[PDB]
Amino acid sequence: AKEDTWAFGPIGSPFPDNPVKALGQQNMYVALWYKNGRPMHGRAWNNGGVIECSFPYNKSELTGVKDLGGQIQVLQYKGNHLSLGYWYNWIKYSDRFDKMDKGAEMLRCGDSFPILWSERPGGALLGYADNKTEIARFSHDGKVDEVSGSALANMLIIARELKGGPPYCECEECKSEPPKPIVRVTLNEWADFRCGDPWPTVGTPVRALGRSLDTLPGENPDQYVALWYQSGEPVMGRIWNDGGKIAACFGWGGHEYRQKIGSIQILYELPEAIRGFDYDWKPFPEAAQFGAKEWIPVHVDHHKGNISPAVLIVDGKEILGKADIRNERATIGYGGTEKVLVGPAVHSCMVLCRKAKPGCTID
Ligand SMILES: [Zn+2]
Repeated sequence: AKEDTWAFGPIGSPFPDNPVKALGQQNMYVALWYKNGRPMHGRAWNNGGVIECSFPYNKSELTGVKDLGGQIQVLQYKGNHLSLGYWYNWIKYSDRFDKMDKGAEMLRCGDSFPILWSERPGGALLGYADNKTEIARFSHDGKVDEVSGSALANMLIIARELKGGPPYCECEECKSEPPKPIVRVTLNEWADFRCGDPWPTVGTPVRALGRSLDTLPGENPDQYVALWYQSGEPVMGRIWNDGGKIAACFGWGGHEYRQKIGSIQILYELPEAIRGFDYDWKPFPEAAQFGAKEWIPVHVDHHKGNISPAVLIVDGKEILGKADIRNERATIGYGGTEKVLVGPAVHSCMVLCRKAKPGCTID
């Protein structure tokens, strides 16, 4: 087995290839920093296409290049278990002994290991636990939490699994193995890429309306769903394949963003056999009936409004951008600005929704 890769993470620049997310979290990645040779884990996130991060130290939250220096590291998982000898599995902290006895190795750097407080009211936080003191620390809001004892039991830590592949692996060895019962996937699959990277080969991006658009002047007819962040706010927008390279456009804060976009997340449609839901684009009034829990808009949640992918009709043309269904607003980046629709004007939007398969439950 290769050792873990902690990839180079210059603060204020885009993420490295294949960063490892905190399980289940939209914009939270496993991160590592050192002070005087001593490792500690923390968290990184995307803001405006680049790395921001937070670590607990000296009972303070350190976030700056001035607190931290110019670079941290972000856990990377590039390749698969055939070339690496391991895959990462998130387990309950209380299960670590059983897991180690079955042959798993716990991810660690010195005495520090990542720990995810998944069920924390108001949102998960990723922090670190100290092997010697068994205290977990989490940095946020300029403060540090410290938690120990039984409150750790259901928090999640990373195990390296040294045998086989992960549950949905499609490498030739896993493909040839005798099938095992799976839970179908109920989380939307989002892949990390930087704008200007080569077009994705590892999955199937989700195309506006499932077809070429009759779109606006200067836009590519084949537009696909992507997520970016501005000031901690989720922004859905569009990517297209520009000469083999990812190109993107987002609208937010009254502006259009078409360059220096950096790190984005691309939505993938999983293989039908492993997914617990199907996608389709639905008229806004149908999409708004999410309460029935039949077709539910794809959404990333934020306190200012939850944001969904949406094709708008502008000047009689179709164009991929974003909508807040509950607040009846929808926008695109276009023409050097953010074009905004509200109220009844959003009812013509087509919203990306998903519907749970029988036996499955989604939100
Ligand atoms: Zn495999």
